[PDB]
Amino acid sequence: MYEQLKGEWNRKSPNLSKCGEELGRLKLVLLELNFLPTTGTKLTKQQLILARDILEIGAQWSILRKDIPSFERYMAQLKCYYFDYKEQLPESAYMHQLLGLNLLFLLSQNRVAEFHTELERLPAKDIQTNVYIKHPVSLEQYLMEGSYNKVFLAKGNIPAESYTFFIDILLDTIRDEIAGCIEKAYEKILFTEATRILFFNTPKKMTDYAKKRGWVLGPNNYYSFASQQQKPEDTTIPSTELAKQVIEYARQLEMIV
Amino acid sequence: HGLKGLNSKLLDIRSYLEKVATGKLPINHQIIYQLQDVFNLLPDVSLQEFVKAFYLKTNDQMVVV
Amino acid sequence: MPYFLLTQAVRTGNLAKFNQVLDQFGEKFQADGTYTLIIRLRHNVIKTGVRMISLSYSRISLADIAQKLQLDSPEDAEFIVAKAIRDGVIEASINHEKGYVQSKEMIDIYSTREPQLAFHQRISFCLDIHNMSVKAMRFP
Repeated sequence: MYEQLKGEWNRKSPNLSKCGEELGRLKLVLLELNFLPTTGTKLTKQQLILARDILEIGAQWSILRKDIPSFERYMAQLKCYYFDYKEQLPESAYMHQLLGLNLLFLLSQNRVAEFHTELERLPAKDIQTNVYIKHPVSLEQYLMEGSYNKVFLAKGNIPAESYTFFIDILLDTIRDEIAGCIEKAYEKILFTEATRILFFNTPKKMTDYAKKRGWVLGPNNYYSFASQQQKPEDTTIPSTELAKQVIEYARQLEMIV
Repeated sequence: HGLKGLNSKLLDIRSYLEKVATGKLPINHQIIYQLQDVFNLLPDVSLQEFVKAFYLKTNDQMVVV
Repeated sequence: MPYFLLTQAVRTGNLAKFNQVLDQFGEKFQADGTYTLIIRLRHNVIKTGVRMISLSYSRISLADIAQKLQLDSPEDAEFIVAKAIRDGVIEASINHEKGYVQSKEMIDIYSTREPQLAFHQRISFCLDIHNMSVKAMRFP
């Protein structure tokens, strides 16, 4: 009870032992009573201050330890605790960047339909203030029109911690779209098109795509193979299904007598 | 039953060039090349068959629809 | 008065007027339950004209389309047209060799089985009215 509030978080967190103790702290809290009814009772809202705070510190530990399924696991239950039905609940000041962690994460795995339907819950924090939520929606605005490069240039400006586990997957799922645009049957380009389209004057990334894909620098020339289909068509070969399609016409005219 | 006799005539001409080509009875020569031009007379599918068929299947279809 | 003057600015390439509409009529937009337009309609501010050009022209130079879409750079004109075709705004294509954005094939929408598809939809609905009518008509 009242177990290790700021033991190995405020200074440094390289440990997994207190992560097992936070697991034991999860065993203590979710065996206190419950969180399901929440009828009144500010006294049982007292541990609701505690339970949200210890999952905030579990969320900070989850992104620090580079863990994908568990980060959304704790964040959902955090969102379930802002799904409180009887919400007196004085404002825990970590909420807005906590949503911005999820809002940037769920942009990164291309849940764009889930991106915009999450944005409904904020009345005026999107526009008036709150750079933590303003950063992904300005980012998602930059993905809209034509603006790839402003994403890669405004990477180096974060109000919070560096968001590194989000943005590198986020840029990597932009690189394959540029790749999937340039992996077409348009045959050959040069290394300067790699700098313009792909990115990066002479990187290790040109060695990356040399070993992952082809695109090998020959006599100052990249070779992308033809991704062109063959199109074997007769299109009278819908002859059985077309002869079938005529039959249920005359069937449905008749047969009800 | 117009088509049930199509293979019925064909199952007879099936069995003839089974039992004459297998090696039982002496071959006629007249019936062989008189069968040969049949196989070099069936139509095939082409682009001229293609665009024409949907030109007039649609035209038959419009009256129904 | 808001929405007609809204699409008045959308069809034009103007934005300082468009933000003037937002400051003028944001209260009604917030009252109508449509906060979300400002994040999603600024997308189609550039996508309206590039659909308009690809409907008008047939084989455009991407150098020329930058001034016509006032894009102020010929090099990202590959990227917007790449976003248009990957998302399927126009069925055109780019020659990444000398600036071509060439359009589709010749119109062949009568001798390529497509009139049969619409004709099957109208069979399957019209005689479906017939069978539903005959059952519904005779109760006694």
